[PDB]
Amino acid sequence: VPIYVKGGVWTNVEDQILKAAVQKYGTHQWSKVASLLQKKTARQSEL
Amino acid sequence: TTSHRPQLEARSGAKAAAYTPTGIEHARLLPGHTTLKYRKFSWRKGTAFGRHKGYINDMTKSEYHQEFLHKHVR
Amino acid sequence: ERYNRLLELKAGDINPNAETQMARPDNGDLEDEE
Amino acid sequence: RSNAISKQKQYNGLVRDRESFTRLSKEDLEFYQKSKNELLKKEKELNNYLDVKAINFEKKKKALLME
RNA sequence: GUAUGUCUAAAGUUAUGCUCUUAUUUACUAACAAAAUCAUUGAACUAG
RNA sequence: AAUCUCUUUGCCUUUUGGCUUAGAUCAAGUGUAGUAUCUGUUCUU
Repeated sequence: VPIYVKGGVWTNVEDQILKAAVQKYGTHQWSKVASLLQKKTARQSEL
Repeated sequence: TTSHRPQLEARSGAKAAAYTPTGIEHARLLPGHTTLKYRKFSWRKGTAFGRHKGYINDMTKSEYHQEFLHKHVR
Repeated sequence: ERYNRLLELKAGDINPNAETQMARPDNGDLEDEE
Repeated sequence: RSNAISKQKQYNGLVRDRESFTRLSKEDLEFYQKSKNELLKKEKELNNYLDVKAINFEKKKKALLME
């Protein structure tokens, strides 16, 4: 099932995956970071 | 991947010095310049404003660069 | 936020500020999706 | 034709349903609210601690100013 | 579908809690697949 | 005067090996299959 508008509330699990992802990919690969999150976009992960 | 590497040292010409060469004739090595040269021996009062009332050694901030950017980016 | 507090949404709404909100805790049963 | 239309309608419905996480569930609104209301509880408690002694400040001031 | 790589195997004889049964979820991969509304027409076609 | 183990100091001893337009763009998919995987239930223990 497709997801055309992403977002919603940030859960703790998403924040923890984002932090682990940043520790690996740095802060200039937001698409690679967001790729680990199902409901958030690159720009939302950067924000 | 390790295939993408910086150069640790440049290849020395001493290696080629030991190789046995071939007889290829290169276009740029054909005869040319075969002889050496040698030296001898009221309308103006109604407005709110009016008269009635470098070089630096840094390309990215030189006026030349700024006017280049103003000219090519619009 | 501080300026507002110094001068003194709803179900089905879009939150424009979601990226600045506090994280929703993980309740002990993680959903299969997560 | 009626079948194919009804099934595209149902699958569109599933998509519209799947995107419901983008909105604030009542459980999200309540979760923020408690943080607001327990923040206001903290503010009340701290302010009560401050003014429960701020009124008595003058009585101790007089006692200390005696000697 | 390529580039490209690998294989091909006797004889032509060199002297001495933790799992299981099994019904699902999720991800990845598949030049596999002629899929019924929107006088019969995607149709042998796409590769760094 | 000679062992053994601690602790600090020193040594870092498997201790990020280039370049360009962050090199570029993408991350919506049916059936069946393949591989991994998940909950549960008995069973193993």
